[PDB]
Parts: sequence; C-alpha cells; structure tokens
Amino acid sequence: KKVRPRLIAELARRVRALREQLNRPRDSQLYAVDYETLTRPFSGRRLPVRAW
Amino acid sequence: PMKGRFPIRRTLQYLSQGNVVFKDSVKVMTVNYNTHGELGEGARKFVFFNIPQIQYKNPWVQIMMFKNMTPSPFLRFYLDSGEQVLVDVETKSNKEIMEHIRKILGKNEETLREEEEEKKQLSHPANFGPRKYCLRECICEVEGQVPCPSLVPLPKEMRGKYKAALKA
Amino acid sequence: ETKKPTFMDEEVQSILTKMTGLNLQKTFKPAIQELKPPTYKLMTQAQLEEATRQAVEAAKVRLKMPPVLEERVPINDVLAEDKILEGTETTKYVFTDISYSIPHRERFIVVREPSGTLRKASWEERDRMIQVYFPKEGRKILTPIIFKEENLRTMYSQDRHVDVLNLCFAQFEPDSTEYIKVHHKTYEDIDKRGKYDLLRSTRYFGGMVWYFVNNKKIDGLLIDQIQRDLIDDATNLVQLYHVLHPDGQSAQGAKDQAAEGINLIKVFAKTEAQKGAYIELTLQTYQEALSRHSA
Amino acid sequence: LTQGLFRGLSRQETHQQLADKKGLHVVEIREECGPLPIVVASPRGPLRKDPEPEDEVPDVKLDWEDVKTAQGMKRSVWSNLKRAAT
Amino acid sequence: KAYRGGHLTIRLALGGCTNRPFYRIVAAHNKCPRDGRFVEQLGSYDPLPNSHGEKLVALNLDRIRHWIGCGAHLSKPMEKLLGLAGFFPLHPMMITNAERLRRKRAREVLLASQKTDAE
Amino acid sequence: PYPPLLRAMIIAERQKNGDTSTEEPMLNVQRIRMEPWDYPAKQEDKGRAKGTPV
Amino acid sequence: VRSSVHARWIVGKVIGTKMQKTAKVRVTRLVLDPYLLKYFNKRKTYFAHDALQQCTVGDIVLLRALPVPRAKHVKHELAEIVFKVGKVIDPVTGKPCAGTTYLESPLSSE
Amino acid sequence: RKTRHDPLAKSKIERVNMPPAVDPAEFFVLMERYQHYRQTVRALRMEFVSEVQRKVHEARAGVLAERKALKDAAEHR
Amino acid sequence: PISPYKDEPWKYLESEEYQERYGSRPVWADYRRNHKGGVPPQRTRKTCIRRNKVVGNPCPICRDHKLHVDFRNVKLLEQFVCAHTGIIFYAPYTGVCVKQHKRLTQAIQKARDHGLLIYHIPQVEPRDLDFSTSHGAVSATPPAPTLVSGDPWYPWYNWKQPPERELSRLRRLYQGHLQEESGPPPESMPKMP
Ligand SMILES: [Mg+2]
Ligand SMILES: [Mg+2]
Ligand SMILES: [Zn+2]
Repeated sequence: KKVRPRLIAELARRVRALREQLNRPRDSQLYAVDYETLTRPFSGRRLPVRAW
Repeated sequence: PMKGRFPIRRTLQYLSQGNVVFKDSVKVMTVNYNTHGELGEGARKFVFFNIPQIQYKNPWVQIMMFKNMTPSPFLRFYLDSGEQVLVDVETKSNKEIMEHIRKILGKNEETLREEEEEKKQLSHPANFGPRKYCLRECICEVEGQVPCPSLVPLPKEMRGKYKAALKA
Repeated sequence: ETKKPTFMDEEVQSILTKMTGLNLQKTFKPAIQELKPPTYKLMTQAQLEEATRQAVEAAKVRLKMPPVLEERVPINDVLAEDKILEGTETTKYVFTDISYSIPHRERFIVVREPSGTLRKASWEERDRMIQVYFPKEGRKILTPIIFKEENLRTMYSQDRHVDVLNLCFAQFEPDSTEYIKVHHKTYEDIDKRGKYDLLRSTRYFGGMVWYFVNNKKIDGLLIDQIQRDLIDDATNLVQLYHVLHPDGQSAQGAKDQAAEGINLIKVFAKTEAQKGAYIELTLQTYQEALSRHSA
Repeated sequence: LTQGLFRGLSRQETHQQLADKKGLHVVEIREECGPLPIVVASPRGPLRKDPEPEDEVPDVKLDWEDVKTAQGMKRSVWSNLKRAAT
Repeated sequence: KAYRGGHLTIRLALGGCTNRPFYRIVAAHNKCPRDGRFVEQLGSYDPLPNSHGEKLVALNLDRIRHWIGCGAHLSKPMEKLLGLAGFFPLHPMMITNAERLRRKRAREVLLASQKTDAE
Repeated sequence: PYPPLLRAMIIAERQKNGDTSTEEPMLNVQRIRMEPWDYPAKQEDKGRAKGTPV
Repeated sequence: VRSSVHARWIVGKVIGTKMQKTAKVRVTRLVLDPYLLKYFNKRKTYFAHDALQQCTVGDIVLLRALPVPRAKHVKHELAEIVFKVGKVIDPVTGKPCAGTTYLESPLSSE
Repeated sequence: RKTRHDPLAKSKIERVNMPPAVDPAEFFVLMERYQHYRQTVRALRMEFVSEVQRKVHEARAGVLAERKALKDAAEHR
Repeated sequence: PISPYKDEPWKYLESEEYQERYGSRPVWADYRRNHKGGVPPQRTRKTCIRRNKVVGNPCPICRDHKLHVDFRNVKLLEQFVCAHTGIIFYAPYTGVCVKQHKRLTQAIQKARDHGLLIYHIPQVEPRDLDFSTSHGAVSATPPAPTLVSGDPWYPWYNWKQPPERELSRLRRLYQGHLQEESGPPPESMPKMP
C-alpha cells in the first residue's frame, strides 16, 4: 500500500509553525486599543458596548 | 439442469441447514481423510456433503483438507487458546461426525437463541426512518395523526402561505 | 377456609377442555389466503397415525383457552401539579417510554395537561400509544366501526360469532372494558339463538361456559349438549356449576340425594334451572332413545 | 409444442397410481390447512409396513431456473407482469 | 467524518414535509447537519395535535440515560421536552416565559376594563 | 426532590423488586460545587490571538 | 494476548525456505463463489518466523500471530510443524506412516 | 456559511449591536434559577454517568458475568 | 341515463335483465382490452368517462351504467375478489379502469369493515405475557410531600422577591440600560372577559 507522499505539505506545515513563533505578535500590539474609536488597531474589531 | 452430481449442495437452502456453529475459540479445522477404504466411507461423505455446510455457518474458520496422508481418517481442531482438539471419525457416518463436532465445539441452541434476540433489539419498531432500516418513514403514516400534505392538503390556517397574508 | 376455583385452575381447565373437543377439521380449516403448491409424502399406516397425533398436539396449542380477567381499574393518578405552566400551552403532551426491554404493562406513559398537571395516562390512552410505537398485527389505533351495535348484529346474523371474538381479541386487551362488553354481548346472542355449536372446538368455548355458569344461565347450554348426545359434558356442566355455587338448591340437593351421572341433571332441573320442564322433557327424550339402542 | 404437451400430460402419474405402485398412503400437506395430514389416495391392495428410506440427501436433478428464482438471484422485467385473466 | 473536537448532542431532527413539522429525537455529533448522520435515534416528537388533540412524544429513557451518562449534551428545546415530561426539572425559561405571559395578559385585562367602563 | 417522572420510576422499581419503604429518593447535590460565573478560569488552557495584522 | 495481526492461527504449506529465519507459507481457505455456490481454494502467501530453520519445502505448519509484525511482511511465527514432509506421524496411533500404510505396526507396543 | 477568508460585508462595517436593557427584578430571579437548575441537572448527570460505568463493569467483571465465564470453561474441559 | 337501481344496487343483480346479459359468470369475463403487442400495459386507462362522455371501449364497470359500486352491493364485489385467496384482483386482471378499481377497493374495504363481506380473520396471540396491573407505572404512585402540601416541586419555581441591595447592585451595573422593575407575577393566568 504505497501512496505518493506530500513533501511540500510537511514542508509548508513546518514553515508556518516556525514563522508563527518567530513573528508572533506581542501583547502591546495585540491588546492596544484606540480610546477615541474604541477599536483595536491590530484587528480593527470594535470592543463590546458594555466595556466602553 | 445444474451441473455436477448432487446439485442440491450448491443451493443456499442446503448450505443454511448446517447445525454446527463453532465457538469463538475454534480457529482452524483440518480434515485428513482417505480416498479409498470402506472404513473411511463416512469421512468422504462428510467432506462431500457436510464441509460446505460447516464453512457457510463459520466463514471465519479456515478449513484445509488433506487426502491420503494417514492410514485412518481424523479431524483436528486448533483452538484460539492453543489447545489442539483431535477427533477420530473412522467407521462413523457423516451424520455421526456432524453431531460429534457440534457436541464438543458447537454452540448450543440456547446460545444461538440469545444471539438472535440481540439483533432484534437493534431494529426498534418505534424508530422512524427509511424503509431499509425502519418500518415507517414519517409520523404521518400513523393513523389519527395529521396526514402528509402530499396526499391530504393542510387547511389554509395551518399553512404558512396564508399565515403571512392574514397577518399582513 | 373454602375458596371458589378460578378460571385457570387445573380442575376447571380439564373440564372445559373436554367440553371443547379437538376437531382437526375445524381447528385446521382451509383458510382463504394466499396459496402454495402443496407437498406430498408417502407414509405408512404407523406414520399416518403419528402425523395425526402431531396434528392433535398442534391443535391443543391453537385451542389454548385465553385467561379470563375482570375489568381493569381506571388509572387516576397525578405525579405533580405545576401551576406555573397553566395556560401556556393549549394542547396536552403525551410522553411514552419506548424502551424495548420493558413489558407493555410496566411502561410509564404520562400526560402533561394544559393546566400544568402531570398525570399518568389512562388505560384507553395507554393502549392507543402502545400500538403507535409498538404496532401489533390486526390491531388498529382507532377503534374499528365493526364493534358498533349495528355492525356486530350483522355479524351475528351471519353466524360468524368466532370472527367477532377473533377481532375483539386482536384489538382490545383482555381486561379492557370494550373487550368485556363485546364478549358478553356475543355470549348473550349465542344463548338467545342457541348457537353454542359455533364456538365448539374453539379456544373461546371455555369463556362462554365461564360466563354462563357465573350468571346461572347454563339452562340453554345444557339443553343443547343433551340434544347432541354429550351427556358426559352435560354432567360436567352441572358439576362445575355445583362447584362454583356450593350454597345453592341444586348443590345442596345433589349432596342430599347423592345424585351422580344423569341424576345430577334431574336435581338441577327441578331445583334451580328456570326451564326445568323443558330440560326434563329433553332428558326424557334422550333416555328413551338411548334405551332402544341398548337393546 | 402441441405434440409435446399432450405427450407429457398423457404420461403423468396420478396419486392413486402412485399409491398402488408404492403400496403406501399419499398424504397431502397444505400450508393453508396447517399440519393436518390429508389422505388423497390409499392403495387398494395390501399396505406396506416398512417406511420409505429417508435419504439424507436426495439425488435429483434440479433445474437452475427454479433454484435461481428461489434464491432471488433472477431479475427479469418481464416476469410476474400483470396480465389479463385466462 | 472525524470533526475537530465536538461532542454528542441529543437534539431534534426535523422531518416531514412543508407546513408539516415532525422532529425525531436523535443523538448525533454536534458538528453534523440537523438531518444528517446520527449515532442513535432516541425518540420522536410530533408538534402538531392529532385527532385526539394530543402531541405525541416518545422518550427512549433507557438510551437517553445511557447517552447523557456518556457525555452527550442536550439542546435547549430538548431540555424543555424533558422538563414537560418530568424527566428533568422545568427549564427556567419555561417558568420565566410563563410569568411574562401572565404579566402580558394582566395588562390586557386593565386595558379591556377601561374601554368598557369609560365608554 | 427528584423530578416527577424519575421519582415515580425509582419508587416503582422498589415495589417491583419487593422492597417496601416510604422514603423519598433525593439527589445528593452537596457534591455539586456551584461556582460564580465570574470566577477566574485557567489562563494556562486559554488560547492566544493569531498573528495576522490589519 | 493482544496482537495487531488479523490472522491469529493459520495452517498452511511451506513453499520456500530461501530466506534467513523465515519460511514462506502458502495458506488456502474455502471461499464461496457467489454465483456457483461452490467453495474453491483461495491461496494467500504468509511469511512465518522460523528461529531454528527446521521447516522443509513441502510440509504443513501451524502459524501463530506475533504481537507485532517483526518485519514488513513477516507477521507470524512457526508454532508447530503439523506434518513433516515424508515423515508424517499419525496422531491417532503415534506410529510413523508412509501414506495409508503404517511404517511401524500399532500392535508393536500394544 | 462564510469562511474565515471571506471579506467582511461593507454594509456591516459600522454595524454595532446594542445590548438589551436589563430588568433588575427579572434578571436576578432568573439568574438564581439557572444556578439551581444546573445544580440539579449536574447531580442527575453524575448519577447517569455512574449507571453507565456500573453497567460496563457489571458486564466485564460482575458476579453474574464471572459465573458464566467459569461455567463455560468448566463445560469445555 | 338514470338507473332506477341506484337506491338499492343489489336489486340489479337479481333482475331478469342481469341474467340475460352476464349469466352465472363475472361481468368482466367477456371483456378484452385493446392494446399493442402481446404484453398489455401494466396500468389500465385512468377513466372510461370524461366530461359525461364514454370512451370507445368502456371497462366492465363503466360499460354498464346499472352496475353501481357500493359497499352494500356485496354480490358484485365478490366478482372482483379471488374466491380462493381473498385478495382483490389488480386492474389489468379484470380490465376495469383505474378510477373504478380505486372505487372498488374502497367499497370492498368498506364492506369488510361493516361485516357485510366475508374475509379471513387470522387468530393472533395475546400481546402481553403477564397481565398483572400491580406495577407502579399502572398503579397509583404515592404522592410526594410537595404535592400534598401544594408547594411547588422546587422552591425556585415560585417567584421570590430579590433583596433591595441586590436590585440596586444590578441598577448600578446596568446604568442607562434599565427596564421598569417587575413585581411578582399574577398567581393565576388571566382571561379576557
Ligand atoms: Mg453550568
Ligand atoms: Mg463527577
Ligand atoms: Zn371504466
């Protein structure tokens, strides 16, 4: 039972995992909030109204 | 006509008449019989008639037959635990051979009755689904319930088409 | 002290079985159903008798008398009364436990009323719900119109009293009210028109005798058996009546006179039987006929 | 077909003839009639007392069409079609 | 199909035809479709009253107790059917909605009385 | 107290087995340690936002 | 007790001893023909571990499943040689035999 | 439904969901009910788990199960 | 045409007119379908009458307007029921159209329900092995203490007024998003006068 392996699938999986650690976002970037618009500049998602 | 002598052997009706159902311990059954000799007459008839019945009821048991290797016919059973069961079948009819192996390594009628009852519980009458698995497909088939709209149209009050029109 | 024998007692079972009789022709009457090419066997005299014996044995299983039960007590039980749910729903909810390995008389069937009261389902509801989830051949969820008075009288006019009992048994439980009324009404029509022979060699014959004895109306059945030369069964009918009614004129009369055989009927006819004159005339007619054959 | 039809029907053996030849009762078993044994023919002469040897496996020739139909392996869109009464 | 995570859930699978709802109580995976593959059907629910004015609910209690003990969750409508049957305590929403309905009808009585009395 | 249907079945089981007692079955909710909804959870088991910026 | 090999006990005939500590065993089973409804032998090749290399080409052997496959194709081990090639010992009497004739009479030891 | 890679709708860029107004009396009473209902159900759940665990153990090494195992072995010998 | 036997369908089969036409054999005996090939179509025509007009080759039911399909006409229905098996012949057998065959099936079923038509009624076994009614499911379960006293099955079913401090805590927690405080609900469901 021989099946053609997918070297690139394993190669891509390791590259993505490595880059997510080397280029991981920091807390100061992830949790920064613009107090005027009450939105996070990292993702552009508005905070819940009750937390304003 | 069906080819071969005794064509009844190649029918599902005959193969399902086997009364020998081996226990879970029995794994391999080997038959050593003599092609000639009046004493081995039962062994040859057992192979000719009863072997297809045994294999049909025991699809997972290996059956390998050897001809003219020992002066007298015999049956050997290899159990799962490693015990090897030896049965002598010289000067015994195929019916006697069939009953002897059933007595020592065949499940009794009580066990077979219990196994069939377990399969009955799998098909629950109260379940609803396709005709392949369930007796009924929808609750509409039950008399007294609201029938299927395909056969009997529903009143306009119970249909969503006229619910919105009346409200708006 | 002294307990009256029940329907399932061996003495009652033996007497009723002899009053039924195994008729292999009627017990295995050719049915009007889908037919198949019959098989044929070459049998000797001994084998033919053995085959006849097996037909007799199979007849007894088919002629097993159903048990007789009293009307079941209606179920009026409340598990809880939640007043909070009152008026929220306009339709009651019926919950049936459909667990397979549970007897149908031990299933919890509860109804959530619109008032918010949780109550156990009544007998009529329980039988209807059981057929919905565990269907039985020949039993309809809705009561067939065959059980109406007009339809049943039509069946009686066609001398199909066995069919009515077969229909009632398949549809209603033995302890149900409708089961009792249909059986009792069928028995009354039998006695009025003297159609006792229809139920002969049937498993329902025992119930007919049991109904007649408990109402002291075995006068009609006794007349028919004598006219058909069934004195042995006729005597057993009187003896069974005496057993179930120890404190009666016939029972006390039998003890005083030590009557046995034909004399038992004479004691019963004069003491308790309403149509005693007719029974005595009928018994006298049989006795004269029997005497001629003796000579 | 015509000559073959009359040939076979002329040579069919009745139950009475079979009973006389074998010297045994011929018992009819009907599924509608349950296990009730029905005697269709009885030998006029002496009756044998020894039963026929019950062979465990009969040595008879089976038509494959009958066996295949019995096992349900025979599909045919032209079989069991609804047709006018004959 | 092996989904990522997930769990068994006792829910209602809608059957029947248009305007004829009918729910089959089944124990299926959370990620499976509503009418898709299920492990074991545990009963049925007919929301439309029958000729007797009754809603038929079937509860395979032996199997329901089995799957709940195996970690199967319960959908919110299923938790109300059990509460109506008395298998579970009444769900707080059923009690809360009953109180809201009483308040809604109580205010309607006051409006009706004013219309008759004033005019 | 048990829910109305469960209590009836448990009591019915006792009568079927021949046991005769008037005790009411009850649930041992003492074991259940109900917690406030604002009780802190396990930060160790909590995930982190992905690295895609906007 | 637990083993990942599907075939726990199998009896076959050795068809090759050209591998070190491994006897190539051919196993035949009765397989039903769906149309003819007659059983015909179906042969599958199994590799068996033979520590002592005592198997000879043409004998009957008993194979026991290993708990794990020691090789890519070797999943069973030689349990017992049921019938040695040319040196069959009759199980019923225990005397050596050559075909249907005893080499040593069973009456030699009563 | 939408995937993670599908762009956000332009009409919902400025969409904000206002939380519903809270009735102080009904909120507190209902909150207590959810703290009692889940307490009873979890207690019911624990009993249901134990019954499933007991049935598995009874079938594996129960007194009745072990009695049959020894009976069959005795018959086999 | 207007058949005078509509009120009493069974009268027609007892008249001299019926005897002369059909005789002692069924009505469909002399009827033969017209179709291509040796194998007839598996379904007969949908109806022999369309808009009060009769087709060229009417079915045995449609060809005689005096034959009325009614459950009371027991003699006519027996001609469409196999006397040896009790089953109803399909449409291609007798030759009747689909519409009348459906009417025959309903009439035959109606006749059997009323007992006017004799049909085989099999004997069945009792449903329940045990007839005991002593189990708690069918007996009267002893009432719970809550039921006897009239209290709710659980204490939290009824409305309990929250403390004043707790209400103020919620008001402070949800400033600017508060609804009118609700008192205890009515004890019973109101009705419109
Ligand atoms: Mg919780
Ligand atoms: Mg726990
Ligand atoms: Zn027509």
